Amino acid sequence: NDVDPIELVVFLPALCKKMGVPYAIVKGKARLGTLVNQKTSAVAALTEVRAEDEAALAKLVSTIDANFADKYDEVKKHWGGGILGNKAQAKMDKRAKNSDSA
Amino acid sequence: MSKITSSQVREHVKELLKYSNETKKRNFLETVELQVGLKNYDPQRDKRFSGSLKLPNCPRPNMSICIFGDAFDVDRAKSCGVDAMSVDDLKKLNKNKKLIKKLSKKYNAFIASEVLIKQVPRLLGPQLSKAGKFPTPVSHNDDLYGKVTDVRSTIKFQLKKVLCLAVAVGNVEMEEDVLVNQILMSVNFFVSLLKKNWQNVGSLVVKSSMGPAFRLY
Amino acid sequence: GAYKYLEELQRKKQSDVLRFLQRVRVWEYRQKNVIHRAARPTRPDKARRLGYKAKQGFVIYRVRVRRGNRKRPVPKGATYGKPTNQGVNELKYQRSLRATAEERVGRRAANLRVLNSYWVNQDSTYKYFEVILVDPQHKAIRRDARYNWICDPVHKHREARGLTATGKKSRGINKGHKFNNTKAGRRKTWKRQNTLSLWRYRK
Amino acid sequence: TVKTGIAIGLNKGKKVTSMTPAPKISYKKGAASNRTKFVRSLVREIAGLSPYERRLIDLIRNSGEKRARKVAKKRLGSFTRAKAKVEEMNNIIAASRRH
Repeated sequence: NDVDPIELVVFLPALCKKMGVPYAIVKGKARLGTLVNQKTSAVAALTEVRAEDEAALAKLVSTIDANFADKYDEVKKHWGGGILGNKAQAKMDKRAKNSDSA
Repeated sequence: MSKITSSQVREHVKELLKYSNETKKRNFLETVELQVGLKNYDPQRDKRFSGSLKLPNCPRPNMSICIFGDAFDVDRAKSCGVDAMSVDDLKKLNKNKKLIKKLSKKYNAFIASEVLIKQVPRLLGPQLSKAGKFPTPVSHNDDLYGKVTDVRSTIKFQLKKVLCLAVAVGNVEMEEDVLVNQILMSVNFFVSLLKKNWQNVGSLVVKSSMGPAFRLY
Repeated sequence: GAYKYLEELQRKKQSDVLRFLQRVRVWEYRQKNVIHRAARPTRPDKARRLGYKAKQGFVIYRVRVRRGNRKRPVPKGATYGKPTNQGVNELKYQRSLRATAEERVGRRAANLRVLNSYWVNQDSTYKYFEVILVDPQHKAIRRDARYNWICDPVHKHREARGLTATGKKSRGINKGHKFNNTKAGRRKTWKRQNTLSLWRYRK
Repeated sequence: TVKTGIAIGLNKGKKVTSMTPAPKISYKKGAASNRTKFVRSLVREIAGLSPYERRLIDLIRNSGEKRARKVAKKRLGSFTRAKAKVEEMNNIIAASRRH
């Protein structure tokens, strides 16, 4: 979720989506780092797996696809942002409260 | 079901998609042998010369039976009987005038063409009338019956500016089928007037009777 | 590789995503000092094809330069001579902004050597550059057969002699009929073509 | 070619027995490549059309390929690229908002 040249990584959901690859946007460039013994890491992946684990991984992949891939086409339409700060939220939260419905 | 096999966005090459070739053999659902047909969007104009009309000879037939009636005079009637169903004299126009029309298409002589003219009101509507344009009159009448029975096919531009003809049966083999579309396109592509603007072959599509269509480049 | 996606992406500057980026980043720099050290290339594909490498000895610098024409200094526009020389205000500057950018960072890091520089953003007031530099005294560079050339003394302040890629551009250094004037170097070629050459045995 | 063997006229010049050399790869400097097709396609649908590219396709649908070129020509450098740019727009239009 960090990465600061976000460009280094913005094409990745699309890529995986295209290549039929299951992916996930994860909190931690640092945490991703430690699992690989670098300071930071940016990405991390499995191509391989011992059959002892195979099972647990299909489970992960499904919850993961549930939240990311499956939702990718819909998330492609939603602009984020456009959020007022609280002094200005409060301003129109109470201005619009009184105004219309007395 | 049929839709899933086709890809609308993809434009295939003649062999990959059936067009005339392999994939549409799967596409044509019907119990009876369907004809596969070819469709063009041609940039062409309202002008007569800029219309696309001529007849290609399919290497391998439409594999439909077509019964001719052909009306001729002299040694040309005799010639007719060699490769023709129903030899007709100049006298015979009165019979067809009364009611009989048991024939798919008609071919006539240049000599005959005076007599022919009476026939035209009845013929012209179905577009059976002989015209140099769809090569149905020529004094080498014997060779030309041979061509139409072999399966020379007719091409007419519409006012709509789509051009169309049936190429084969879906059932005929893929290899066979490819040859016929090729001749047909080659024949189209030449007939094309100079006077016509950019890309004479605007779009190319083939379909079966029932099925969805796939486009060819 | 990811670098090829980076490359193609960066060529869509008017795309919704790049101008979100362009807009946020450009406010961030304008807050920071006019010359500031950069932690890392913000265009690691651009940097890497202009010779950058991620090792000790390679430095990135970010710099702002004012945009627009060159006002001709001169008290009150007074020019004191012929009217052909009376302009003050449509006068343009033979070097590019990128060159100023290189030159000012270069003097800020006298011990580094300017290697190259790329454009990263502009508004109406400034153009922003990231400048890629090398330490010719860091052993990592002094070893290294690919870079140690930069360690030589003919490469002092390349940026200041128009020898970086921008310098060579504006100096007009290219082969061709289009480059007759300025090519073996302008001043030098004038001198040649205006030297009178007399032989012992006058020709 | 083949030269006439005389010193004016249409295929002017000396007849020499000819050779035709192996093709230079720089000469294939423009060429596609599967890798670049892919990345450009991907990037495109990632990053989507840009302002002038939107004004361009509505100009097509609503005014024809000739008003499109005339404007695309001003927007871009030149007539030729304008051609190429309209064609590309066409192919967005077709492939997408159709079949």
